[PDB]
Amino acid sequence: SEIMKYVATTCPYCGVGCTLNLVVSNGKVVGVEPNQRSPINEGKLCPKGVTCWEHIHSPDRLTTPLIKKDGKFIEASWDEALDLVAKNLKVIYDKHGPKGLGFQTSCRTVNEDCYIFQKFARVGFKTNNVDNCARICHGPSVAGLSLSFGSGAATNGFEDALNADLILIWGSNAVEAHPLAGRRIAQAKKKGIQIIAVDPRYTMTARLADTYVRFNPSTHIALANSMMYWIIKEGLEDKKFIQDRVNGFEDLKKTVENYADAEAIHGVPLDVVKDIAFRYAKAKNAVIIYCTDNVRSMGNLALLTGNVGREGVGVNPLRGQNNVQGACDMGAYPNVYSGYQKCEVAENRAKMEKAWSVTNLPDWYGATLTEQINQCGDEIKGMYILGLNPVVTYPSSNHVKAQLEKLDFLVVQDIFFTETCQYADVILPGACFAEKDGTFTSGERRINRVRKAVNPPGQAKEDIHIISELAAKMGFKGFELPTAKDVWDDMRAVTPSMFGATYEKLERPEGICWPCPTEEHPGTPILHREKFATADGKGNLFGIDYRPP
Amino acid sequence: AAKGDMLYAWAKDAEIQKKGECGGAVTALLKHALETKMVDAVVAIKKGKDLYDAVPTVITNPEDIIQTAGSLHCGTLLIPKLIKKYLNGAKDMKLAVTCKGCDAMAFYELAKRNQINLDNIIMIGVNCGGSVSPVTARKMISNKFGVDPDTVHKEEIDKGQFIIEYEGGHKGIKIDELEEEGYGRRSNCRRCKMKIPRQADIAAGNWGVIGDKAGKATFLEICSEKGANLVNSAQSKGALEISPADPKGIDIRAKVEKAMFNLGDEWRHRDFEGMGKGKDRLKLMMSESSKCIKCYACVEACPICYCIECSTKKPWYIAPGVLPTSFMFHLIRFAHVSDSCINCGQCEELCPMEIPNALFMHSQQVEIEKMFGHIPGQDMTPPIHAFVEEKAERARLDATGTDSIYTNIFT
Amino acid sequence: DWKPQILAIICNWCSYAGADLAGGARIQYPPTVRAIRVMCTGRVDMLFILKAFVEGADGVLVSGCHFGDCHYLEGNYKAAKRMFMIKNLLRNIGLDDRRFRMTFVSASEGAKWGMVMEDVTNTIKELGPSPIKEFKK
Ligand SMILES: Cc1cc2nc3c(=O)[nH]c(=O)nc-3n(C[C@H](O)[C@H](O)[C@H](O)COP(=O)(O)OP(=O)(O)OC[C@H]3O[C@@H](n4cnc5c(N)ncnc54)[C@H](O)[C@@H]3O)c2cc1C
Ligand code: SF4
Ligand code: SF4
Ligand code: SF4
Ligand code: SF4
Ligand code: SF4
Ligand code: FES
Repeated sequence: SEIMKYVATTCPYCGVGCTLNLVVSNGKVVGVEPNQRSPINEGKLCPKGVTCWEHIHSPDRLTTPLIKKDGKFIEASWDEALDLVAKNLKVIYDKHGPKGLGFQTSCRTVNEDCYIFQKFARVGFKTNNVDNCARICHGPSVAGLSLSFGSGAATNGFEDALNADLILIWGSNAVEAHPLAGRRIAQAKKKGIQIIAVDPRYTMTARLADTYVRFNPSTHIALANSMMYWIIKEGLEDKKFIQDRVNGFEDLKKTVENYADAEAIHGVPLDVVKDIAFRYAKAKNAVIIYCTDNVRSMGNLALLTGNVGREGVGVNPLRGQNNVQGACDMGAYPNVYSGYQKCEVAENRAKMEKAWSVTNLPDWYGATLTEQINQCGDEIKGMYILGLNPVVTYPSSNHVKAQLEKLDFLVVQDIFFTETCQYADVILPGACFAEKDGTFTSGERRINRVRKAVNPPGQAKEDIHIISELAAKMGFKGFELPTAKDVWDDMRAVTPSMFGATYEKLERPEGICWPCPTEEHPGTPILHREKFATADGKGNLFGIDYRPP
Repeated sequence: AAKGDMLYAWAKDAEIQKKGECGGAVTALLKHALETKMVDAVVAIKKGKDLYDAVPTVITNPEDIIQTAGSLHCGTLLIPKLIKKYLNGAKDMKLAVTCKGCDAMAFYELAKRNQINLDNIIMIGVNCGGSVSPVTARKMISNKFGVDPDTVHKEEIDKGQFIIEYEGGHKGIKIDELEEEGYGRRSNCRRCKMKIPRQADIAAGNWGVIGDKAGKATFLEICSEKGANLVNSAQSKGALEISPADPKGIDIRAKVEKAMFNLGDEWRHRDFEGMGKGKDRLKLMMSESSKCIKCYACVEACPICYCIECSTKKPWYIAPGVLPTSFMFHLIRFAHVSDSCINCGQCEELCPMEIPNALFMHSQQVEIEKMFGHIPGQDMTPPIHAFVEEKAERARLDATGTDSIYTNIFT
Repeated sequence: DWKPQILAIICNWCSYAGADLAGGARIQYPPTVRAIRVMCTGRVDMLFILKAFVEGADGVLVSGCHFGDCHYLEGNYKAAKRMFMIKNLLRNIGLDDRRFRMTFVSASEGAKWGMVMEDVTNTIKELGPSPIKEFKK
């Protein structure tokens, strides 16, 4: 057939979204090659990207559906397994309404599968009990940055920090995780850019920094409060910015004026505090790289120094999962439909109803991952898990196992036989990133294409196909979407932003950044261009008091 | 026609001759070899996307080489290591491969180390005056040329300037001016001196073609009997036209080659003294190499690194988990590669941490060369440590005029 | 506070014999060099020398048989070529190449072994502490 064919794809291992070539010989992925054309990484990959191809053709991959029949799983046909799932979901619905079910997907999955998953969870039985890894993962920082600015995403890109004078890494292992985001720090120091690292431990990304600052762990609020106190005290705040685009300054004033001497809390001497504070406030264009109160303090700093809406500046919280941003965008949260359209507002609730040809959408705040797992027997019973391994990921794994065994009809879709699989009643095999054909979304809001290299191992299918077949079994209208392009077009019709991100535009190696409202718009690589995304269009900066644990 | 002839060559097929960068002779020769069954496949470069994307391609259908026609100056890749990894080193199948000077040198390095079969491989070599990274070319065009890069149709380095053809007209800027401003050819391409691959089987270029054929003929130099046979077969079956080259063309070809040698020497100088001398060079090297995150891209991309397991992976040399890795990591590559480095730049350009691997390695290589007199990538000469000789060892000890190896070795 | 750390890698058949003969003849020299004793100097890999220098050897000495007197017919020609190349690498990484030398000591040259010991110690003392130990940090 084919000998050494190159297929361009996105790396599935973190939020940088590096591009790579998979080498496919006789329908087998046999290696990973650089793609020098990519703007994100210029053909450069970390160890994970270099060896992403190893797990694709493992013998352990699930090949056919499995059904727990009075013990060890026996081999089932697709029709059999799907009819079983449809029957059990139907009965649990008809007995316990929409509260009885529970959905959660992984951030490993492509945008089209996250969107169709949340569409399945809402168009059919109307439940907002949909969620994903981002809860239990490191950062609920999206909510905090949303409160500060309006969009919880990173304000600027990665190439953007090359334009600053004062990259300020803060508590980030940006070279251990996101190494090709830390490549920007390496390039910047080669260009001679002031770099200040502030992690509690001397990490390999703190080696690159001109100044390194220890502080006692769990004291970010105290340290940032001190820095803002000195900025206010010597008046290096940005008056036009604060008076024009920011609100809450008096509250910040009261809250911070109690942090003149905080050496007791954080270990940093007042001399070093003044040094970093004045370097940051004096830098004309300074970018913060972060990795709830902790992220709102960063928003406080950026708003206080007027470092937001411009090239070479901003706040860039690093995500960590390959498609966590994409899942949140597609609307795999309890409270947002898609593109962060809140379900609390009847306006877009009715817009969803009209677009999806369904009625009486829930509008109540769903149950997050831990909410579901804790109430996994009390009112929730019946659970579809799209790619999670909760027994290995959640803390108190034994409690997780107890709750899952308290559960009626778990369904698990995975590419491998995990530990959570033993507790499933049905196991639907899935496809990995080399067999899907969707899109990922980087941490810098960039939509990248994933391309099909090989076929799923045996009888395994990809998630859009599985969910469409299940919805056709259960009699649900609106899941007639045979391709990732059709799923994407349905999503685009639904969402106001991302309406310009057609696949003919995503076939560009550059990709598209998420606020792309029209088809001629080139994208929005820098957010909050001259107005924010809150009610008055003005960022709010809050006063946080440090709580000792 | 016989191993040393210098010819003008263009394709009989008008479409092949249009799509060739010059006369289409590389694409006519490759097509002929494929369809007359000298070779079982053809490894060439095609555009996968915009002309800034160069994708290697194994082609077995003779109908697909018209897609390979044209030269991509943003193709900074290296072919021979892909043939060893995913084509079993050409141990069972004949191939015909289009290659630049660095790609010919890499072929010879891997054949020295027994990793490919040059009896099976046919190397059609192209002249190379330099390659540009695709993304750097984009930034060049956006900033210095003041053009939207997606507008460009074709783009080439001709007469030492960067001609781009966009909608509206064409432009040109001296590559030396660009290279001073911080753009241009890759660093190793600036230092390169393998301009006409005379170690390949055929050397094709646009240098020395003068007069009525200045854009519709390829200057061919027949560098081996295998290439002579390929050319004679193509000319007889009528896929290729041959006229003897013009002596004035040969002369100015020699002059341009010599000038490119001098420019390469100048860049070698300014770069190697830019690295420093004494303990300053050790702080440059050590502080740069402290960035390495052990992605091993430099090892996997180097043509000379053919080892099943690198010694950089052995726990008695490098501690497995310590990430701010030792200088031993790069000392083990200086020791193993620097004697034969072909200055391909792959190690430098695939490094996520932007470490000047190629600059360090070539700075060591140039004077290992002027010490032992071994030029990498030219022929089947074994590596310096794979062939030690009694008389030569006596000679270097006597030349030091000393009873040991301590001093009077360098000037 | 500082004592030179010199490491020697001496072959078994001429340099170890020469050092043993010097000891037997009671030739005194300073106690600064510690030896490793491989069979031939052909065994000495480049990575041994580089590993020593990166661990912090202020000096490295490799001692073997005279040319034409290797126990294994030609194993010290290979070592000589390797050490010439090592001298070149250390000069181009900016470390002082006179921290390394290769001496040819026969089995009967105990006096010459003592003189080699003295001269290596003197040269390293002049050179001073190696820079790697502070460049690491
Ligand atoms: C990056 C680059 C720089 C060059 N610089 C010069 C120069 O300064 N002076 C000069 O006289 N000639 C240069 N050449 C060669 C020049 O294009 C030749 O005149 C041309 O190859 C003649 O062949 P043709 O037009 O007859 O056949 P063509 O139809 O052009 O055949 C060209 C062949 O080269 C292959 N190819 C294309 N891009 C690459 C690449 N990046 N790496 C390897 N193979 C590739 C194509 O697949 C095709 O088989 C350069 C070539 C490249 C690729
Ligand atoms: S930096 Fe992240 S996305 Fe890029 S190759 Fe490494 S793990 Fe994959
Ligand atoms: S290294 Fe030399 S031969 Fe290779 S592309 Fe650069 S200039 Fe051409
Ligand atoms: S490519 Fe660069 S980062 Fe990767 S191992 Fe080599 S030197 Fe280190
Ligand atoms: S060390 Fe780097 S420049 Fe030298 S041959 Fe290997 S890849 Fe090419
Ligand atoms: S560095 Fe040395 S051991 Fe490692 S792959 Fe290259 S040649 Fe082999
Ligand atoms: S036996 Fe001593 S050098 Fe070989």
